[PDB]
Amino acid sequence: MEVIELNKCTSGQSFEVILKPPSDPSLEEIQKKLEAAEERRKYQEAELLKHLAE
Amino acid sequence: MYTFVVRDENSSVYAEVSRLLLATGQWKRLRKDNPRFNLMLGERNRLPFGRLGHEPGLVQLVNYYRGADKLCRKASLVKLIKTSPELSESCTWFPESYVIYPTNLTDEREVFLAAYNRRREGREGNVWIAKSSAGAGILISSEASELLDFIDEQGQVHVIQKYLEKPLLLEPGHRKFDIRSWVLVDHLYNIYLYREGVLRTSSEPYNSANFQDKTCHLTNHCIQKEYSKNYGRYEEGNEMFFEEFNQYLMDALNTTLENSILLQIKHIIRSCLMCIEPAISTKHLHYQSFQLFGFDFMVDEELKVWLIEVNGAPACAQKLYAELCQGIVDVAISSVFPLAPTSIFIKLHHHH
Amino acid sequence: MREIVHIQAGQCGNQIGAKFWEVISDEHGIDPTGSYHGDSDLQLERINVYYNEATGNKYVPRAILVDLEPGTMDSVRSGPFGQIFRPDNFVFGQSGAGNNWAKGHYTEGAELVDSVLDVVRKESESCDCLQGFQLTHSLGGGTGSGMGTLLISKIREEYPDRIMNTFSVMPSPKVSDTVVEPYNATLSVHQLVENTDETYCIDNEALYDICFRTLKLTTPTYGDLNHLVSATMSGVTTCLRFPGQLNADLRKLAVNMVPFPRLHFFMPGFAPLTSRQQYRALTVPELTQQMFDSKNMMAACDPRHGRYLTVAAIFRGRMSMKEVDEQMLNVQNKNSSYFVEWIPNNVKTAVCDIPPRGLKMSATFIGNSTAIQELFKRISEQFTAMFRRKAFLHWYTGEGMDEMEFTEAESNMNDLVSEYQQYQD
Amino acid sequence: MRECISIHVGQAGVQIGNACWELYCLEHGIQPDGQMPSDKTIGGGDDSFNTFFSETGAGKHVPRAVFVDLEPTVIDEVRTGTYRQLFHPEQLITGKEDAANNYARGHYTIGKEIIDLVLDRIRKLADQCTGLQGFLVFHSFGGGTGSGFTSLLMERLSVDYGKKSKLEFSIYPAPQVSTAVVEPYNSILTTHTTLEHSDCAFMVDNEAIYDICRRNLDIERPTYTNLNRLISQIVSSITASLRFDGALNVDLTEFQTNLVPYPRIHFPLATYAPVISAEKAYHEQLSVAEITNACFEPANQMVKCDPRHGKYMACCLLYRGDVVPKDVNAAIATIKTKRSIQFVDWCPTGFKVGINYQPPTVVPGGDLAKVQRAVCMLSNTTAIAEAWARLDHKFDLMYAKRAFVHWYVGEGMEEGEFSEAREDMAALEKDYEEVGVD
Ligand SMILES: Nc1nc2c(ncn2[C@@H]2O[C@H](COP(=O)(O)OP(=O)(O)OP(=O)(O)O)[C@@H](O)[C@H]2O)c(=O)[nH]1
Ligand SMILES: Nc1ncnc2c1ncn2[C@@H]1O[C@H](COP(=O)(O)OP(=O)(O)CP(=O)(O)O)[C@@H](O)[C@H]1O
Ligand SMILES: Nc1nc2c(ncn2[C@@H]2O[C@H](COP(=O)(O)OP(=O)(O)O)[C@@H](O)[C@H]2O)c(=O)[nH]1
Ligand SMILES: NC(=O)c1ccnc(NC2CC=CC2)c1
Ligand SMILES: [Ca+2]
Ligand SMILES: [Ca+2]
Ligand SMILES: [Ca+2]
Ligand SMILES: [Mg+2]
Ligand SMILES: [Mg+2]
Ligand SMILES: [Mg+2]
Repeated sequence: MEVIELNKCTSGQSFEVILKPPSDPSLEEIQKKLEAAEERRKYQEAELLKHLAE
Repeated sequence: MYTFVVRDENSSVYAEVSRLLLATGQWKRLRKDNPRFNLMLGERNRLPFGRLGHEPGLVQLVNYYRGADKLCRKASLVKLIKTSPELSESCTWFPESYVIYPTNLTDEREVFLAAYNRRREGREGNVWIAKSSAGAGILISSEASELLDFIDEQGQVHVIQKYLEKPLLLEPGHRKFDIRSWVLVDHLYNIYLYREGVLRTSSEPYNSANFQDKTCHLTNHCIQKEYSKNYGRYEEGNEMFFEEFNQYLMDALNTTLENSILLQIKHIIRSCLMCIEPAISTKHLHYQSFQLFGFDFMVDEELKVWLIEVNGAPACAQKLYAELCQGIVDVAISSVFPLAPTSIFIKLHHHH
Repeated sequence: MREIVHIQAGQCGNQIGAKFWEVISDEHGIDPTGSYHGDSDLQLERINVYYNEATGNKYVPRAILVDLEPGTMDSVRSGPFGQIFRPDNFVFGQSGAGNNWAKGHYTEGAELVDSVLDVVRKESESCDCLQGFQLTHSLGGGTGSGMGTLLISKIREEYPDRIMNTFSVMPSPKVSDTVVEPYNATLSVHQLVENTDETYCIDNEALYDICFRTLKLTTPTYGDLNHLVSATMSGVTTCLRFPGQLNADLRKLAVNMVPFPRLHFFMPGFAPLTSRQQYRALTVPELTQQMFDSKNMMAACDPRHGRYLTVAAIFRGRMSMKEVDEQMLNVQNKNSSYFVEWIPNNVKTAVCDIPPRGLKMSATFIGNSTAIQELFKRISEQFTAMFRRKAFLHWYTGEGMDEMEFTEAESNMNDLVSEYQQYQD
Repeated sequence: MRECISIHVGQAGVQIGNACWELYCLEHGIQPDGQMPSDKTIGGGDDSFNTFFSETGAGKHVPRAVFVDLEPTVIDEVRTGTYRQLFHPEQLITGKEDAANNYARGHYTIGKEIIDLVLDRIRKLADQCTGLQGFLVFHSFGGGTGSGFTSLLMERLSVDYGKKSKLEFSIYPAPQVSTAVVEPYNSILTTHTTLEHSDCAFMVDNEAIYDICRRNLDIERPTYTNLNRLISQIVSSITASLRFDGALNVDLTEFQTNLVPYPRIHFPLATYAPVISAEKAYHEQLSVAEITNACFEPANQMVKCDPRHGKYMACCLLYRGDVVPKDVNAAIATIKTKRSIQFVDWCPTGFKVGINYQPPTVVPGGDLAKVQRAVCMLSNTTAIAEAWARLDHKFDLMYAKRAFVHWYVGEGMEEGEFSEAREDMAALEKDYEEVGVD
């Protein structure tokens, strides 16, 4: 049971107590994943229209 | 209309509970994967406790206390007793035990040899037993070399505890035995003891000069019916119930089962369960727990009761399946999901 | 501002859509001339969803009346609320469809489709943000079925990412105009499978049995049958038309209800259904128990013959929402054998404080149930019963169709039955 | 002094943000018009509350926040509500149609066309920060915007603000207050693409806030208003260190340093008490020991789980009110001897404690009662993995049948991103078991 790093100010205080000691995707890649999904939408919508065209 | 699911097809205990629940006409069974259930008869290993108590409006109840493995594992029980101040290392009703890990993997190897060498020096009975939860595999020997060399030949956690060289022997026969007490704990943590116990006896005379033949030293119901030759001679199925056993105690030793044995057992069950209450209690938990326990005891020639182990998924004697299973529904299941005596239990009151 | 575009086609499509605009118009406090006279602001909250706001605070329904003969639409115009519709939104021909899908979809209807779309486009361009379309129509006739699906096929082409929900009346031999209704029905079903997002299946037999058996009407009428559809259509739209903790548009509503693209056919239900013992106060249990009763459903399908994928329920009136949760959780936990266990929480509930005209409280049921396969099975049986002999095909081959197209519609729906079957087990 | 930018994404994020800034104002004595009488430095200053508010030459204290929603209904309330004068129209971003509870729709379809705008509005707040610390991102797991758009915003924030910390406040999906069914998908999708980009995430399970409102506040059926005024108390207590004078948790970095030893396990459990109904006659004020001892009941955890069957990696005690260190240590001792607190062998068994004397502020007319002392305990337990298990199981029940997958594929997402996310979760559940089970 030990109290360390006791800090005090006007609006309170804080301390630490010890009971026992121990024993990314770049900006380019993001645009690609985004545009890749847009490309899969454009193609899936195209297949619908081609179906309706037929 | 209450609903329950069955996740353990091998449980002979709750196979009858399910049969009774359905006989009530008010409990409907569901598929083992349907989450909309009131009561769960869960699996033994890796039961998904984390998924219980999250169905709006449904109050859920499971038949296993999360964390009870601390009490029903060989190496876990020993570590619990020694580390728990409530039980202390100086516990007088639990055999001096030690947890031993095979050398191919803390470990009390050296502490065991110290207490072993002290006994060998003091001419005291130095016969130990090696066992583990991964057994049906047990070795009894008075030499420390054999015991340790036997665990190294395995690969799981073992426990070496003192072998009771002076066990109480029945007559006629001169045979060993153990006691099985079924203790049911409901959601309120009431400790109910089954008024009816059983004694799995040995049909072979006890022989302390030959620990090689383990038919007269082990009292498991499966060993006697396979390797023993006097199975069923004295009693049916190597099982004597509390009525015949109480009559024998009064005739031979001039004492009763209540005063000579039952008091200690009721004390062990209480101390063991009160100890871990603040760790497994479901008092303020989003779900509720209950569990049946199968305590195994030993009785020496001085009428002192020792604790062997605790079984988390124990079986029952053929003759008591009906009475016990019915009580499980009365105080454990219907007590939460009421339906539209002379309790078969003995309540062990305590401070929560 | 999430606006909806309403389309009603053919005799059945318009008489149902007509009364529909009559029922919600009363709920939103709009009179037959388009003037508001309600007592609550909740009536105007989501008012722009089905009504355009004209000059002088006039509210003009955003509906397009379509038909190949002038008779029915003349009735609506002279009807009670006829003067409320936009005079331009009346698009009709004169030949009629002859209860023939081919005429409505290929020959006659084709000559009028572009003009109908010119009005649809005119309404959409004014929508600050279009939610999607809704079509009322029957499937056993010529116009609502033939041209109705033709319109949907062309609305998905021009509005490919917009929701298209329909109220479709399925034909039953018990309430039958012509013997070719199974032909017209089988053909329209494939279009809805392909292009619609939600199709409320309404079987006239169920509507009949409800008026005859339950409501105790000795001799029902299409008018009596349309009252049930009006009150139901009002219900499933209460979510969109009134505020609450819901806050969802058509696309969000469909997302949580259609787990598979082609299985978007629902079974609606309403409660209470009382015969004239009509002033009895109805409790929350009674409301819930009936709502799940098959006799309170309009697909003429036994739900206990299949399984529920998803279920939406909307409760109307000033009641105990605490008591609603308790009761809904009760039906699920008392019949969890008819819900699929691989979709968690597939039963949702919404409350609305505004009750229908003349009811303390009410419930509306929307079931995406595999039991609906029984519907398409009946239609497929009646179709094969005639197509195996080529009976009555000349009415269709004469309009330009071939036997091959029929054989395909036959196999197209048999697949729809096999799909509903692999999910009931 | 260093600034902190708050971002609010989706319906849940925007309303919870509303409940928070309402609370922050009542605490810092800031009125609805933005004026602060106690602030004597006009137009500037590097005070503690300036980490969340900037100041204008006219004396208005403006939050450092950005609300983002793909549909204008929820943010419009903010534009016309009590605290409309605080924000300016730039800080409020609205689309026209939402993401229909669809992760793919909020991440790819709609997100791609508004991301560069949101960044520009955030860059405008960043340019005011002399020393920006990081961002606090409020959102929901189930919402199409809260899930789909947040994961994208995070990926880009990690590009434009590399060295800045990012804290999450995530709403775990709970059926009792939800009408959607595809929330498991969104949750498991957004946690997969956000994991590497969030330094510390506080998960609040609506199910927990729900039962805390029904049980402690006697609300039979609670509204979002009730749920948010409570969640704003927890958040207020978790951020108070950044807004008030102190020495514990003074900048966002000290959160990871104090709570996250391993990066992937950055989900601390939060516990709060007391929670007393204002409609109550009059309650017996709980002492330090009593309120601290409550921090170990599952009843007042932001996520329902069982810590006794996990292992702690860190532990913070934030106190607000009449609390002194002497009484804190006394409570702590008495609890170790009665509770099951198993720390990981590679972490010290201890507690970091902060005390702010100002007691919890309550919203006039709200549901909560004014107390003299209260505490909030942040603890990193392997027991919170129960949450992921629950969620991951539902995900498996639906995905095994590919239910609703077309709605996501239809927005441009690939079916492989499901299994990829799911296998990521399985790795996260595995790291939790490797750290707490024997
Ligand atoms: N605690 C709390 N939870 C909320 C709140 N609003 C929504 N939620 C939860 O958020 C989940 C749904 O996400 P939303 O925030 O509503 O969706 P969204 O972010 O607006 O995204 P969209 O799908 O495009 O509308 C549900 O499970 C709700 O329980 C709120 O104000 N407080
Ligand atoms: N210390 C000891 N002294 C005397 N006998 C002992 C003993 N430890 C075990 N035994 C014997 O071993 C038997 C119990 O073995 P143990 O319980 O360890 O294995 P097990 O768990 O597979 C049997 P069960 O689970 O059915 O009780 C008892 O019949 C007892 O006679
Ligand atoms: N419920 C209901 N069904 C109708 C109504 N009118 C026609 N039907 C059904 O629709 C089918 C006839 O289709 P119809 O509406 O005449 O198609 P149309 O050619 O577009 O006018 C038959 O099966 C009828 O049972 C109506 O007013 N109400
Ligand atoms: N077209 C639909 O699927 C639909 C329409 C209106 N309400 C619905 N369900 C309610 C259940 C709780 C909130 C919404 C569903
Ligand atoms: Ca012509
Ligand atoms: Ca200042
Ligand atoms: Ca980073
Ligand atoms: Mg055993
Ligand atoms: Mg007709
Ligand atoms: Mg939204």
